[PDB]
Amino acid sequence: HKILHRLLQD
Amino acid sequence: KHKILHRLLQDSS
Amino acid sequence: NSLALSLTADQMVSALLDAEPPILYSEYDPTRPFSEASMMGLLTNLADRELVHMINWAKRVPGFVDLTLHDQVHLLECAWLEILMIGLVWRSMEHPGKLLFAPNLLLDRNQGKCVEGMVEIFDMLLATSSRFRMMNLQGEEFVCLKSIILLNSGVYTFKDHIHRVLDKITDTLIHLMAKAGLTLQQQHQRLAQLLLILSHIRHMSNKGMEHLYSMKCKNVVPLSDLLLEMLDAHR
Amino acid sequence: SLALSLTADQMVSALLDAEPPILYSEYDPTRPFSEASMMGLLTNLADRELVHMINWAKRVPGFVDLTLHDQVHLLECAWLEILMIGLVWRSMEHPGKLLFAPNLLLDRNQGKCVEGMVEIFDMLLATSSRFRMMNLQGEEFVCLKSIILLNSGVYTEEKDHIHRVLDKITDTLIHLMAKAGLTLQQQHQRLAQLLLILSHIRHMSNKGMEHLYSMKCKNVVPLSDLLLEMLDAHR
Ligand SMILES: C[C@]12CC[C@H](c3ccc(O)cc3)C[C@@H]1CC[C@@H]2O
Ligand SMILES: C[C@]12CC[C@H](c3ccc(O)cc3)C[C@@H]1CC[C@@H]2O
Repeated sequence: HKILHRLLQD
Repeated sequence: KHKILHRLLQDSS
Repeated sequence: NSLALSLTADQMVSALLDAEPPILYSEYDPTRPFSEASMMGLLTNLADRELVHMINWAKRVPGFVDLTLHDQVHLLECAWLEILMIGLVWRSMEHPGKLLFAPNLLLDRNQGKCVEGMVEIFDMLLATSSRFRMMNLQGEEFVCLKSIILLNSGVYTFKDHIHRVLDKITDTLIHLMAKAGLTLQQQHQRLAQLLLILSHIRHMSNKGMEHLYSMKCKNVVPLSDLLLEMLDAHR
Repeated sequence: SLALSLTADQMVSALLDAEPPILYSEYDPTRPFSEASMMGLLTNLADRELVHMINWAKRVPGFVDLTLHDQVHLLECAWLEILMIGLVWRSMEHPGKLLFAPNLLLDRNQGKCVEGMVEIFDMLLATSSRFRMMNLQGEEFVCLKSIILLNSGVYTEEKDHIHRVLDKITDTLIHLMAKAGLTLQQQHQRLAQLLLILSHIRHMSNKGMEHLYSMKCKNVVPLSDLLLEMLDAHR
C-alpha cells in the first residue's frame, strides 16, 4: 500500500 | 512581424 | 470610462451570444484510421484556424476593447487553449463519450490512443463534457464562462477594470439562473459549481500545453507560426 | 452523512478547529544558500507539512465518508495546491515576501537561487497580493482550502456526496459574507472572486509540480519517500 494509504488508514 | 497576435488584434473584424 | 459597465444583464447576454465564433470544419478525407501525425495535423490545423476567429470574438467581449494591446495579448496568450477546450467541451455536450472537434471530426477515447499521451487528455475533456451535460449547461451560461476564462486566467500575472467586468459577468450569470427559476440558494450553488469547473479547465490546458510542446520537440507535426508563438508564451 | 446535517456556523467551527499548525523550517541562518540547500529546506518543510495535512483532511466534514481509494486520489491531486494556498495565506501581511515558515521568509530575489523557481515565486506573491487586496478572512480561507481538497480530483456514483458537501461549503461562504453585511449582489460577486483564485492556484500547482519533477531528475534535492509518491501520482 502507498505511504499516503497507510497514513490515511491509521 | 513582431507578433502575429499583434496584427490579428489590430486587424480584428 | 468603459461602456461594458453600463450594460444590463440581458444586454451582456446578447453581446456575448452575438460574439460567438463559427464552428469550423476539418478536412473531408475519409481515410481511416488516423496515424499519430495525421491526427495531430488535423487537431493543430483546426486550432490554428479557430485562433483567428477567437481574436475576433475576444474583441467583442464587453470590456476587452478598453484594454491596451499588451494586456489583450497577455490574456489571450494565457487562456487560448482553455478557450478552445471549453468550446470543444461545449460542442461535445450532446455527444456522450465523444469529442466534437468539428462536425466532421467526432472522435472517441480509443481514437485518442492514436496519439501518444493524448488519451489522458481526451478522458479529462470527456469527463468535463459529461459534467456540463449533467448540469444542463445553457448556451447563455457557456458564453459567460468562456468570457470569464479570457479575462481571469492571466489577470494575476500582470486589473481594476478587468475585475469590474468579471463582476458584471457574475451578475449576468446569477441573473440567468434567477430567470430560469432557481432559488437564491440554488443560484449561488450553481455559480460555484460552474466556476469550480474552470479549475479543471486550467488543468487540462496545462496538460495540453505540455503535450503540444512535446509534439513540437518530437517534430511529429508542423505547427503554424501563430501556434508556435501562442505556445512560446507559456515557456 | 453527518456532514450534511451541519449548519454554516458548525462548518466554520469544524474547519477552524481542524487547522494544521504552522511548522518551522530547518533554516540554519549561518548556512549560505545554495540551490540544493534551499530546495532541501522547501521539500523538508513540505514533507513534514504533508503529515499534518493528511490528518487535517480526515477532519474535513465528509472526507472520511469516502472510500480509502477516493481519499488517496483527492490528496494526491490537491496536495501542492493545499500547501500553496496555505503559503499564500501565511504570506498575506508580508508584501513581497513568502512565509514558508516563521523562520523562512523569502523574497523573489532569494528565489533566483533555484533555477526556474522565481517565476513560481512571482505567481504566489501575486496571489498573496490578491488575497490582501480582497481582505480575505480566515473563515473564508479554511472554506477555500477544503474546496480544493474535495474539488481538484473529483473529475479524474458517490461523487454526488462530494458535490453535496461542496454545495454545503458554498452555503457556508455566502453565510459568512451575509453575516459581514454584504448585499446579495456583493455576496455572489465575492463568492465568484474567491473561486476564480482556485483556477490560479491550480496553475501554480501544475507549474510547481513540473518544477519539483525537474529537481528530482537533476538529483539536486533528496526528496522524501512520501513526497516522491505524491509526485509520481501526477504522471
Ligand atoms: C493540445 C492538443 C491539440 C489541439 C486540440 C484542440 C482542442 C480544441 C480545439 O477546438 C481544437 C483543437 C487539443 C489537443 C490535446 C493534446 C494536443 O496537443
Ligand atoms: C514546489 C516547490 C517546493 C515546495 C514549496 C513549498 C513548500 C512548502 C509549502 O508550504 C509551500 C510550498 C514550493 C516550491 C515552488 C517550486 C518548488 O518545486
